[PDB]
Order: sequence, then C-alpha cells, then structure tokens
Amino acid sequence: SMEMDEKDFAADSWSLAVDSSFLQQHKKEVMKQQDVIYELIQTELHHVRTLKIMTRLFRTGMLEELHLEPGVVQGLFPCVDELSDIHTRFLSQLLERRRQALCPGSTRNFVIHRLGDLLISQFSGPSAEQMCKTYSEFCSRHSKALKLYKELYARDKRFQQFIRKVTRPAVLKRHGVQECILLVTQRITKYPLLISRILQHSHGIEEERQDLTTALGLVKELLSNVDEGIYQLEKGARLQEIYNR
Amino acid sequence: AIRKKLVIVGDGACGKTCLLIVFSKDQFPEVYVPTVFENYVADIEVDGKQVELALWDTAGQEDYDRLRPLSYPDTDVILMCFSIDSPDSLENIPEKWTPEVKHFCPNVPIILVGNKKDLRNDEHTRRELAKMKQEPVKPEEGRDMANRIGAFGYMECSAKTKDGVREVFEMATRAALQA
Ligand SMILES: CNC(=O)c1cn(C)c2ccccc12
Ligand SMILES: CNC(=O)c1cn(C)c2ccccc12
Ligand SMILES: CNC(=O)c1cn(C)c2ccccc12
Ligand SMILES: CNC(=O)c1cn(C)c2ccccc12
Repeated sequence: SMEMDEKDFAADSWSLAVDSSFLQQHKKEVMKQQDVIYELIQTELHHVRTLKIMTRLFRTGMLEELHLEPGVVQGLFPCVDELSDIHTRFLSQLLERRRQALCPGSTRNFVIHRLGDLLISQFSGPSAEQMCKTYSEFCSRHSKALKLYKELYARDKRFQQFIRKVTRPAVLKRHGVQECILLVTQRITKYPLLISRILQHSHGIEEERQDLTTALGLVKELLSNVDEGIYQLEKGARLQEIYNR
Repeated sequence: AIRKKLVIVGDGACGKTCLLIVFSKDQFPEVYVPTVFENYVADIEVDGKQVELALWDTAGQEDYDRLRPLSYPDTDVILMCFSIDSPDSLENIPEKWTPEVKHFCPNVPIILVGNKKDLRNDEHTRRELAKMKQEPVKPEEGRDMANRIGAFGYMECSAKTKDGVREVFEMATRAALQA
C-alpha cells in the first residue's frame, strides 16, 4: 500500500481516525455506522495489498529469478491480474467517496452517507459478472495451486531458498503463498457480514437503508453463483474421474 | 519455531470471530469490536516448545458448501465452537460440523469449546431461553458432547472477560504438536 492510504487507515476505528473535536459533533448512531464503513475500506485496502504481494513480490520475483517450467507460475497464482484489477478499481471508488467527503482544511475528518449506491454498482451488471467469472475460476484452481506450491517447495532447492528470502521480513509474517491464496478466497464471504452491520446503523435515511438492502441481496446472489460454479481441478485427474462426478 | 495451522468452526452465533480477535490482541476491544477477522500468526510457547500458530475463521462461509472446505487444507488443529447461551448451537455439532471436519481433516484433533461461559449465570439469558423451553448449556452436557464426537478434549472460555482464552490456544498448540 501507499503511505497516504496506510496513514489514513492506521487507526483501529473511524472514531480514533478523526479529530476528537470532529467526533464530538456526531451522534452515536452515525459513529457506529462510520466505524463499520471504515472497517470495510480498511480491510479492502489490506486485500488489495495481499494481491500486490502475490503479483509483485511472488509471481514477478519467480519469473525474474527462477527457472520454472512454463505454466508453473500461472498454476501457483491463477487469475491474480484479473483479481488485482477488480479490487484496485473497487478500492479506488471507495477512497474517492471518502476523499470527496473530507472537510475543507482536513485530510482525516469525513462522513460517508451514500455507500449503498457504490455497493449496488460494484455487485451488479458487468462488474458482478466479472467478479463471478474470476472467483469461480480462482476458487476452482485453489487446491491445485496449493499442491503445486507444496511440491516445488519440497523438491526444488532454489524455489525453497527464494520463498525463505522474500518471506523473511516481519511484515510478510501473515502473507506466505498459501496464506495469500486463502485470504483471497475468504475475502468474498466477508462482504455480507460487513454490509449487514453497516445496514443495521443506516436506518436514518430511508433511501440509504433501501440501497444497502439491495446491495446485500446482490452480494448474496454473487456468492451463491460462485459457490455453485466451483469444482476443484486436479492435476492428472482422468476424464473418467470427472464425468463420474 | 515450527508453523502449525488452526481453523475455528461452528455456527454463526457461536462467538468464533470474537474469540480469535480477543486472543490475537490479548484484549477485548474497548472502542470498536471488529466485524471480521482476516488471519494472524501467533507466537506461542507451550511446554517449552515454540510454535508459530496461524489462525483462521470460517465466519461468512456457513451457507457456501463449496467455498467453506477451501479453509481446511493442511489444518493441524480444529477448534469446534458452540455458545453456552445457545443449546441450538450445541445440537448442530454432532451431525453437521463433526462429519464435515472428519471428512476434510481426517485424524486432525478437535477441541470442543464452549464460548460465552460468562452467560451461564446471566439473568437476562436465562429468561430469554426459558421462553423457548431452554436453559444455558451445563458443563456436563458440553463434556458428554465432546466425548461422543471423539474430541481430543473439552474446554470453556469467555471472550468478554478473557478467562480461559489463553488456555484454549495453548492446548490447541499442544494438540497440533502431537503425532
Ligand atoms: C452472465 N453470467 C453471470 O454469471 C452473471 C451476470 N450477472 C449480472 C451476475 C451477477 C451475479 C453473479 C453472476 C452474474
Ligand atoms: C450492536 N453490536 C453489533 O451488532 C455487532 C458487534 N459486532 C462485533 C458485530 C459483528 C457482526 C454483526 C453485528 C455486530
Ligand atoms: C460440504 N461437505 C462435503 O462436501 C462432503 C462431501 N462428502 C463426501 C462428505 C462426507 C461427510 C461430510 C461432508 C462431506
Ligand atoms: C450418540 N453416540 C454416543 O456415543 C454418545 C451419546 N451420548 C449422550 C454420549 C455421551 C458420552 C459419550 C458418548 C455418547
């Protein structure tokens, strides 16, 4: 992540990110809603950072330093460029909504009142179709990526040394290859929990309550479609094993 | 420091997310309790052995039967949670969660954990449950369920007061280290 966004989301909550004199101006219900919206954006920033570790540190590092057989790097990191484009675009929209909401003279005091419309846009139309297509492909290739990683780590000296080198820094403690893959697979199922809690504190404006109710329904339809479109791929599985599913 | 993986399972109301949050911060959040848990790698020393224990939550995956099992590969220990204020969460352990964990995590130790033990003697909880002809889970009901499902052991904790939380994760680490 870039320093400006890391500092804007360094605090454990929106109530600790804004100036205390600005916090004092809002009612408790507004503070509760803003704290959950801040968690959705903060966790989206971290999810985009996970995808940048996968594309820049791991994938690009393996292409530039190791002599792997063709198709091996794509097998370890399926769909990572498409996932990076989807979420960097979504994060850009969330951060622009926050930036427009800033008070003049401040880089930290804001209230986002209209998130629902942004979530409906993300989770409908062509962007929802692309999220469904990409996650159905990624999640169906998840077992295969983990197995290929385990094989290379145990049999290839140079691969093991590369992984130990780039994952040595303390800032990579939670972000080994297999950990990144599961953080990405689990991201999509965090959205309903976050949206439902924002909705619980968004009754003050009826149009906002209706828009977040619509967004929650669209996210659950996307998740149901991805879940029904998954079938784990296995290297070396024969056609007979497949058509006898 | 050897690396081990822990996964927590249980119904949406079992308190699994709060349990991981409180353990990972050694604190019940004073200002904001997070809605979700990403992951964490805890440095734990148990009985003289140093382990890096990776922690994962299954919250949000309960309705998605093809996404949920992607959390299980290479798990070394399972915490299977229920809430003591919810006999309904305990009823879903033996024939829903247990056969799933035994299928995807064969031979992995399961610790059955009764969460929210601070509510066993809470007047409001006892009043609400009595309307559905129910009462908080008794410790013998928890132990008998753990015995029935082939659990490695039975433990209780309260994420609210932190009591029992450290003990659950130190025991999970010991279970993960066993042959
Ligand atoms: C055309 N094929 C598709 O899969 C989808 C199209 N829309 C709009 C979706 C929304 C949620 C989930 C899937 C789709
Ligand atoms: C009044 N407080 C609440 O409603 C919540 C508190 N946490 C941590 C939640 C997580 C998911 C959904 C709702 C909540
Ligand atoms: C989500 N659960 C599955 O996909 C399962 C597939 N088999 C064969 C099972 C056996 C016992 C328990 C669960 C499963
Ligand atoms: C249903 N199958 C069983 O084996 C058990 C049932 N109850 C109540 C038990 C208590 C302790 C140990 C085993 C069981």
